[PDB]
Amino acid sequence: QIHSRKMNVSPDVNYEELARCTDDFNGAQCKAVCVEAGMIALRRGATELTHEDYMEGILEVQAKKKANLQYYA
Amino acid sequence: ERGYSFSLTTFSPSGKLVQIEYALAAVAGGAPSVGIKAANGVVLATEKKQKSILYDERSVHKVEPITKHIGLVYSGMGPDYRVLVHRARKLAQQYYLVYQEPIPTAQLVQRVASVMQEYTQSGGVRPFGVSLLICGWNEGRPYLFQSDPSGAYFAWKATAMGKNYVNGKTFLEKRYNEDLELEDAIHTAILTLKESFEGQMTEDNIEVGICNEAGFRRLTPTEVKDYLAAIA
Amino acid sequence: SYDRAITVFSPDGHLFQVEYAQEAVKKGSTAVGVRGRDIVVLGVEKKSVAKLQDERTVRKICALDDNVCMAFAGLTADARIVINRARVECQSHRLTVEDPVTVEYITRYIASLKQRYTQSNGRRPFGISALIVGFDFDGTPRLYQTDPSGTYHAWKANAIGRGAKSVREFLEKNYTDEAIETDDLTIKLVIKALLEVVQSGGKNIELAVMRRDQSLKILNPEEIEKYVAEIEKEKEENE
Amino acid sequence: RFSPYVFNGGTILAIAGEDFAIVASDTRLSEGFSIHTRDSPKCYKLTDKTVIGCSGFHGDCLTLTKIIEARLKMYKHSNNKAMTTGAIAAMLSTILYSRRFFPYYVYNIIGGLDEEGKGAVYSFDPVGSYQRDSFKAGGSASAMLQPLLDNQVGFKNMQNVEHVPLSLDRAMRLVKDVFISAAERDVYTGDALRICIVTKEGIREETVSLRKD
Amino acid sequence: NQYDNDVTVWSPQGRIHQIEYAMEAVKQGSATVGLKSKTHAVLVALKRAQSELAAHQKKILHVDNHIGISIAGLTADARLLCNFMRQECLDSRFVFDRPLPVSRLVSLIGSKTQIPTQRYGRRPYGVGLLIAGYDDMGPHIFQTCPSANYFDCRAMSIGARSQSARTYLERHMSEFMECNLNELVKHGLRALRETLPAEQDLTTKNVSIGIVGKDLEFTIYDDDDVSPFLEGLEERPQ
Amino acid sequence: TGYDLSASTFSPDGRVFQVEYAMKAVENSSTAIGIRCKDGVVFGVEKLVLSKLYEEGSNKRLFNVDRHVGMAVAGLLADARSLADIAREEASNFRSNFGYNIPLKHLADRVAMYVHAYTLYSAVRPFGCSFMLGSYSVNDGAQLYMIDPSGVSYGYWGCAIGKARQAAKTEIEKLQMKEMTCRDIVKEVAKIIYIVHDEVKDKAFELELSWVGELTNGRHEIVPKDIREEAEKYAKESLK
Amino acid sequence: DRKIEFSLPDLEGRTHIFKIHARSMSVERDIRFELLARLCPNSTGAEIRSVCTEAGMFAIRARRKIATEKDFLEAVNKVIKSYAKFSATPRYMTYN
Amino acid sequence: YDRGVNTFSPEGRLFQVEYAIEAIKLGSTAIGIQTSEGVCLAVEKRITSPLMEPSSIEKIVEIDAHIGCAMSGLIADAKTLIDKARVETQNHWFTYNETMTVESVTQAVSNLALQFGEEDSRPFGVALLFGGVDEKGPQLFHMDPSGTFVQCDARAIGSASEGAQSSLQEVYHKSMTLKEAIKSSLIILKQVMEEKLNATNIELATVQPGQNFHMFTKEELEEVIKDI
Repeated sequence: QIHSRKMNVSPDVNYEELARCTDDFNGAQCKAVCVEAGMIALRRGATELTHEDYMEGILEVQAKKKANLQYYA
Repeated sequence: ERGYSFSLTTFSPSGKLVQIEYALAAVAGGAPSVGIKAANGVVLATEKKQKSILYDERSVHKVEPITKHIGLVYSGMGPDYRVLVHRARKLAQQYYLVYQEPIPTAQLVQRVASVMQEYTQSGGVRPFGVSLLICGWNEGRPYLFQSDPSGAYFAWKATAMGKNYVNGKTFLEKRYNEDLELEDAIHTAILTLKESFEGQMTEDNIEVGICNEAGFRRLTPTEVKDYLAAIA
Repeated sequence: SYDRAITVFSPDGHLFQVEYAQEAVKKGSTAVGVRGRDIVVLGVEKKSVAKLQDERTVRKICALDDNVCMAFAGLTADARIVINRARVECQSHRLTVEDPVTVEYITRYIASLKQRYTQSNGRRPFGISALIVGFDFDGTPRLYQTDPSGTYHAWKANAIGRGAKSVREFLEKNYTDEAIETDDLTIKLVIKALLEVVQSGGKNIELAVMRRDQSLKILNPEEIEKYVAEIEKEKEENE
Repeated sequence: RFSPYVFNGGTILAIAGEDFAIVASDTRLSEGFSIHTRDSPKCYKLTDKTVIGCSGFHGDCLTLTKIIEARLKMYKHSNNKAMTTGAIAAMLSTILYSRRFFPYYVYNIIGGLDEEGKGAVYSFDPVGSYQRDSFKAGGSASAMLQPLLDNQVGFKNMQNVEHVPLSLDRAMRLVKDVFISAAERDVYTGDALRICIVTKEGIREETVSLRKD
Repeated sequence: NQYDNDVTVWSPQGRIHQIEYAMEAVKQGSATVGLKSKTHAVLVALKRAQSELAAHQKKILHVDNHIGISIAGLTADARLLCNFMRQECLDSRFVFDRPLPVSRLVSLIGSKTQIPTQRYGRRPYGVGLLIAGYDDMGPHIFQTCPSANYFDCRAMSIGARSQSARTYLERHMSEFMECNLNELVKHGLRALRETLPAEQDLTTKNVSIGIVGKDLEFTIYDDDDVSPFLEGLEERPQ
Repeated sequence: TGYDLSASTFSPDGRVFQVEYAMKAVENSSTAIGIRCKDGVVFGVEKLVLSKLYEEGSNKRLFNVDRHVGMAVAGLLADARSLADIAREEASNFRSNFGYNIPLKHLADRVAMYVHAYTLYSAVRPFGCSFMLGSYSVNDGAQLYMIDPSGVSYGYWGCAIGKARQAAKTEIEKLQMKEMTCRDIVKEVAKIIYIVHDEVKDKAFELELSWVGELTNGRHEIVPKDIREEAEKYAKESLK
Repeated sequence: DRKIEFSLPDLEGRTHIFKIHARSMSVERDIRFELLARLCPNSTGAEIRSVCTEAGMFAIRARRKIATEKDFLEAVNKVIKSYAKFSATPRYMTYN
Repeated sequence: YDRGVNTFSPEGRLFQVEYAIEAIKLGSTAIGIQTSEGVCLAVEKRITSPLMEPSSIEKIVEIDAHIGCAMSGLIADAKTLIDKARVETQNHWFTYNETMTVESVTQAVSNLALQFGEEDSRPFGVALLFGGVDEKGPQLFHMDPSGTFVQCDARAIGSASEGAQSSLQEVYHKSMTLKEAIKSSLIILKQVMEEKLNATNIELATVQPGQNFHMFTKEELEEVIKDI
């Protein structure tokens, strides 16, 4: 909420949802979700911030590895 | 539970069993002792110092009988000794229940040595850290055998184990011959214990047992004090 | 019970103990086998003896049944216990179904034993490969090989051991149909292979044949020198 | 000494219809010289299209019934569908053979439909053998019941007897007559007649009183 | 590091990363939502596939007449605990001749799965079982975890991108103890429509719904019969 | 490093870090308190509400071993209820073998030996649980035992485990348990956890109280609703 | 901040690496690279470069000026399968 | 340096099962197509030597008169699963006097697919296609080294698997027939295989609602080749 201040933030945010789906982080990673969502918003070229920008920023800050995992559930 | 099921002792690239090599050093750090056979029976003598005056020397013992005619001592660590002592105590009984005869000392040494070699090859255990001296006058002639942590054995005329045995074997080489007596082996045994003993050799710094044609027995500090008396 | 997995998968999908065991086969002595239409023939090379010592015990060719002969390579110790279990199994076939054992069946037994032997716990895989030659019922002689993974695999001719790919190149570069015309011509092809292999000046080769109806027969080193003599003679006039 | 077996009476009956099946039994549970109860049916709706009858030792009938009802759900959860009649007979034959050296003291008749809307009767020994039949009686008075159905149903021993197939109502009055005729002579024939009818549409039940000696 | 290899090893913080990695596999699977009314328990699944010619992977499994589950993770351990589940139903049905209480079942599941989470060389189970059932106390919605800490609830959601569905359940959970199946099920469909990409939602082959009813056996509804339920919903707002 | 992996390897100064790590995991469990009164034992558990979607009465951290023996736990819930299973089975062995109810001194001995059994091997881990045991006897009064993760038990006039252990037990000793008949023990035991786990740390909590004594006729049961509503009536006098 | 993974290419990145290192050498025209990328499941661009630069040497073996598909096959078994004893990759896949 | 055999990934899945997923890519390619007229199936042989007899190796092996199989990757391990499949069907017929359905066979093997451990040793390097005709008509199933099985309609497994699936989704539809399924399959095989296609590189087998399981031989096979 603090580092999401100086950006074009549409009322699409649910900081309770974001902080609840993101445990085990610090202030650096929580700021990092804000800045990476800020870059992905420029990647799609939009001007304001939406919820899924933060949701993808979660994936980038988590920084997973891909190996073809679709064969579950 | 269950053990580990793998032996923790392999061959070196130099081809050496490193844990047995360390166990020999642990035997070499043990208390010194010696044993001599001479023409009527075997004399075993050890060196037993209490760490302080608070102990009871009459409680524990180094000289241990195995049967009517076999005694045994060691040069090494404490708790590993008593276990295989009790094992040998069993093995003489499993001989005697079959054959109704006291066991030949060599036949005892076969089974004890097989226990030690089986134990140093079996999975997930450290080997033993003692070496033994075994005495007995079976079929008239006395016998004197020495084991090792590796599980081999030998037929020594007279030898010494523990500390400074490399000096004690030279002293026994310059000391002993074929023709002696039991009390002579007592006197040179007190001499070779005095080669590396402490300043005072009282009746309880040592422990001496003997074999005869009458069989194995163990001395008391009265005549042991009379043996340290008129000695050196 | 020593329960420990040994054969595990590599991070790129390989079985390290298997491919090391194939190297242990790959340093073994070279053995060559072909098949004829009426008489089969196979022989090992590189006896490497002291040239003054007995060797019936070092014979790396045995039989499982009357119609089943078998050679191998690799390390000698693991082979003969597989041979013994093969003898128990092929005998047990006759305790069951009355026919003699077909070579395809016995190779499925050996390879099928070998794979689950790699699948078990606390076991290094076998370090042998074997060539198994049998002339079955109705006179259809054939052969198979055995990878240490346990993949049975038929051939018209094959050669394993140390220095085997070049020998295989000699066999494809020399094998025809009219080379399998005469039996002694096929034996001349085998001696042309082991002579085309690694030295073995008579004293290291050990060939054994089967006429698809007899038992195995081993020639003494007189037809070795005779067939090598006519081989070097035919090469001499051919030169 | 301790005997493990005792006899409990009971008598069951099944007739394979053309597009139906009829399973009937009395409702007396008794042993020795006394009566335990006057209400103990032997009809057991397994599926919508399968009804089993079980006579003999009663505790083994109960245990066997519950084991069967377990293995149906085992088949269904393993195979996403219900059993068929011949599959039930094929399983239960192995179940009866599975205690060959300590047998159940149980007679069994399975009635039900095929996959084609026809009746099927499978009668069991206490060991596990069977065959497909048109009509079988089991229990105490089965020796009374079989030859009458051989005459009427099987058309045996009759000269110039035409062969009409069995209609449902003629089967009903046949059963209702023949259990009274067995009831007049057997002591184990009960006091009420449970009748179960398998159709192509469901299971019908009917209870008819008997005499009560 | 080195504190991340075996189940036996405790972290210096005291959090076993083997169990923490077992919590990932339930997050890898697809999403599904369970909930309950006063008298009914409904769980809704979201199928996936690999190719368009391949069939969709089912998730709802019929356990008993009054017990149904949903899975998230690997199908081998799912069937492994499923066969144990059916077994523990039918054996007690064989003994006591009665249905089995759901909490008493789930206690046996946690005691079952706790055992390989303590020994040596023994994995935990990767599964996310949402359990709907009937005691005499009506509907019960239970969720599991690989740490074998089962949770009673009234509505939950597990799988990839489930938190938005949890927010929908929070901002509409007051209605759930009043409405019947016909709008309750599509309330659950309003939960599952949230967790999706912005173009495809509910194309009648990616979804399955199971209902146990206060006089109704637990029935699985697949593709065709979903379409009476799937109709009558609002379009996706944008 | 490397000296802190097995439960069979000592430290170079001679201890076990694994047991200390499992003890460190106890202080992330919330709070379990319990004191005995003059004529009975009262347990107290505060219970964090994680989400609204949970049903009330879920996942209770308060167990019931025998008709009289009660258990309150703090740790991993699965291992805790596992210990409740083997302890309950153990009391079933006692009554099944000897014909009467097990005393707390024997019961905590058997459970503590079973916990100590998992402190020796590389094959198993120690438990990540600590818990309290207490019950009433008409021939032996009331008992109160507590078991650490290592397997050491003691008698107590009161004990407290969870996050705010010292910040809980600091206020317990202000009471006078030697004379109070647990009637007011309910209110004070309620208050000493009312003064902890602030709204900064917790969103909302849940009171969970247990209760045993000869007022409960020796049998163990939960508190009635009206009495804990008098405790929640006694809640908001702590704001002064 | 950024934590870029570098993995092995799937198939098409490998074929593109063949098109990079193989665009500038005298070859038979009608060969296909996709077969070679099928023959190299787990391989780096360095290894692929050693395949191209090795198969050119197979063209320089006898007296040819343009390499062939079977020259590529003589590169693949050597570089992949004959040098497959060392291979340098698998303990670095788990980075240990 | 060496972890356990049952260790989860930091990403979460495993190590060795995923390595087995990597392992099946080296196997020869195999294509099966489910068709309402009947399921066809095809595979190559990866012929190495002229001295090698071709018909000794195979990938098609049947289980019943209506259940055939196809394998890839490691081969020597597959015969265990084939054996358990055959024995399982004979148990089901022995106890129920009917045919076990194809999907139930598939889950019967898939339960066996993940059972290794450190008591009483490794996953399997196979990838299986099951051709079958049950009472619901034609069937086709594809299982995993992880045991995850699913119904497919036109599945391609092997080294060229993704290219054959990519070139296969564009040509498959619902109203296919058997002859165009076979010829359309062998066109893709002719694209993806290494050597020149003949009557010895490949082999086929079909299953029908009418007749039983049938495998083609070198007489009825080359007509499709000359009529490719």
